[PDB]
Formats: sequence, C-alpha cells, structure tokens
Amino acid sequence: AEVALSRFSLIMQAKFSKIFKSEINDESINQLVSEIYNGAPFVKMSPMFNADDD
Amino acid sequence: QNAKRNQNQKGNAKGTQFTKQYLIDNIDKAYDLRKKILNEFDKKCFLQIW
Repeated sequence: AEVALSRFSLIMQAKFSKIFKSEINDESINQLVSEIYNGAPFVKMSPMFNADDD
Repeated sequence: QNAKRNQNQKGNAKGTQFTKQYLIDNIDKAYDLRKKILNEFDKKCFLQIW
C-alpha cells in the first residue's frame, strides 16, 4: 500500500510549468501570447536581459 | 613694589583649498553617467518587444 502511495505521490507532483519572470503589469504577457503558445518563431525583444535566463 | 599684568588675547584663521586633479581615466567612468538612467526607462516603462 505504501509503495502504491509513493508511486501516486510521485506522478502527482511530476507536472511542469514554464515560469516567466518579469515586472508585472503587461510587459511579457503579450510576448507569450502572440509568440509562444501561438507557436511563433523569431520573437524580437528588448536588450534588457529579457530572456538572459530570465 | 608690586606689578600685575593682564594679557587678554584672541586669534582667528579661515583656511580654504580648492584642489582639482584631472586623472585621465575619470572620463572613462564618465562616459555613461546618463546612459544607465536613460535606459532605465526602457527597462521599466517601455514595451521591450517589437
């Protein structure tokens, strides 16, 4: 029973998000909308380190 | 005979220097005095995407 516990607990926390990190109100939201989930390659950004592992 | 003296006394002085130096490499540090405040608005107030 407790090894079935550990399997269920292991696959319940095995879920994955891609965290965007920016100062909040409407800088990076327009980015992910029109250029990540709509699949777009070649998104252009400012030089302000804005994906330098951001 | 007796003799008494009383030497009252005061001074004053007001120095001042105005030494300026001119090292060479200060202009290298002075190249970007306004750049890091001007792109600060790009960092925090303007849409940094096309």
